[PDB]
Amino acid sequence: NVEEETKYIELMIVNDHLMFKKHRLSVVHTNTYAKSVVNMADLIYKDQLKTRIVLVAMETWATDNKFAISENPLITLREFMKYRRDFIKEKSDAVHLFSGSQFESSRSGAAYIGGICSLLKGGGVNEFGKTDLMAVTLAQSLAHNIGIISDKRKLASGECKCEDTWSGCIMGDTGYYLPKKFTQCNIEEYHDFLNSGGGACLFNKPSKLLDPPECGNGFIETGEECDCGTPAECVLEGAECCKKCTLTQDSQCSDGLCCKKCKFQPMGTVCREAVNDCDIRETCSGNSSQCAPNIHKMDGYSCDGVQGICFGGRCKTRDRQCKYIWGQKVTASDKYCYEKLNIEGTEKGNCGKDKDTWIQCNKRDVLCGYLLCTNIGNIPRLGELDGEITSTLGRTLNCSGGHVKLEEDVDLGYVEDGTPCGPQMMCLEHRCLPVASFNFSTCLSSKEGTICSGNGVCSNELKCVCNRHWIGSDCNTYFPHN
Amino acid sequence: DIFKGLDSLTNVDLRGNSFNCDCKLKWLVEWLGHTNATVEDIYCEGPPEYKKRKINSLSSKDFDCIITEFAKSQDLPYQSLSIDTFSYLNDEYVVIAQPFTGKCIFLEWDHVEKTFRNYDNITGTSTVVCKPIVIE
Repeated sequence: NVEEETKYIELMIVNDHLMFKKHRLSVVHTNTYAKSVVNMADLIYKDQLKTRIVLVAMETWATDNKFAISENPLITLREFMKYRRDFIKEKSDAVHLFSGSQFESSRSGAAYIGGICSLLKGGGVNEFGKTDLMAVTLAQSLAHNIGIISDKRKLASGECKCEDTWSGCIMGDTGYYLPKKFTQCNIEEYHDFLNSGGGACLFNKPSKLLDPPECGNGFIETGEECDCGTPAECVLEGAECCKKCTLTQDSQCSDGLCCKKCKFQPMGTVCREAVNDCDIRETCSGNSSQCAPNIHKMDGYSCDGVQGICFGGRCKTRDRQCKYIWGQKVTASDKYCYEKLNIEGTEKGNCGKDKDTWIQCNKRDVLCGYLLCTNIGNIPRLGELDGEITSTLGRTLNCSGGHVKLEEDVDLGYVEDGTPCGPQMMCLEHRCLPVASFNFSTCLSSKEGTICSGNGVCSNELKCVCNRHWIGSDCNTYFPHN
Repeated sequence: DIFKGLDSLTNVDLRGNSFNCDCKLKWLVEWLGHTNATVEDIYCEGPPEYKKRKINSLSSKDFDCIITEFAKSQDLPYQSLSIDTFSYLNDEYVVIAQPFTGKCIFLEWDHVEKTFRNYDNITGTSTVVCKPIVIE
């Protein structure tokens, strides 16, 4: 399935001048050092995650640091990410900073949780360290970016623990003696993230790498007509397709799901079933060995008739917010709490985060104020509590809320932006606002007030993907075919 | 240049060996002047003019091998008492006389095999010298 498919995370490394000076000002040494670290992290990820981290590019500042460098991991991470947004433009799934400034914190590297495949969130910062040390830090940070984090609630409950009890696991504080195995909850979080639609940009094979043309490296690069890998593992997959980076008499493929038994599969086959309603099934082009590019519902499309919205391919509901923030057993409360707590109250219902004078929420809409769920546990899966978890009690409901934080300034305790409040009514700056606030673009439509001429759904690339037997770009002409 | 074909070098060791610093090692000098790895000090455990002497300060062209050595390029089989050259038709012909055979052999610069082949065998008996002159 989609999980079993080989993910390809396009990573680019940004390097500051501190470790450049520490490496005797040598460009080539830093380049090969980054290549070795990338290879080591890929070897880590290949055992379980089945994900190859392709070092698409790397930048090292031989001159000096462009922006302010501080020992605070959060401030330095923000500066690196804003520098990436301002200057870095090349397509890359993850943008990771090797921080020469060794952070004065207790955590090795600072990476956003579930932030991969994002312009302002796709990557993290890894501090200076030993080759293995920063390789482990990069592995932890990339696990963070793909939503793989140590589960605090399961740690307290003992639901899942590190099977490498010798020296702990990678997700925890980086001990000197590195382990070799990830926990099963790491992989479970990976399936949950991929099924949610996150990390959809990791399914592309780059054609250009920092590595010279190497036969059997697992990627069809420049100068290689086909690549089935080393013949040791080529027997299982693509045995007759490609041999020694060369075709076997009459052939059309090397690997890939869209090409079964080294031959082209029939047209219309689904090489990737949609994970949810936010995902769009991918069909092979009929002449491309690799599966179709990942396409999801455009940002603003609802998971259901009214409730829920797909952002970046990930569904968002109040119930989904409670599940991500608090836990699976925790579900969003009814409108009763929303209209009985957000209207007036301290620490119970608040629109904006103001400890002194809490922001009042109007009765027109109360679905963007304090996030209220049902049966909130002792501790959330991720984040921290700003004080104590708020608890509030003809129908009786167990009403609860909190102020779950994160490594970013954004507060997960409130309702995340874009959560629906009604018809085209979704959160923006802790308030229900229409689509005009977000200024969502209109896809290729021919009628009035429709999407892709009514029948058809626009993908994430703002391009229409018409339905069956609709070859027109704007879903206007019918072309029967067999 | 034996270290050619290598990249991303950090350090090398060259201890416990009595290298004789000579033309074969000249490039090492150049190499030691070009590479910027973390290789420690290296000594010429070699010629008496360089007793355990560092190659970093030591130069290569000081004992460079000059290319001037009279190589045996051809071996004709016949006796030769007097040799001469003369530019006839802008060709530097050579007259290797022969004292015993009694024949005045001619030679010319063959442009195709880069050799010297027969050109003319002037007759006579027990010659000594064949001086060729070019008058107008």
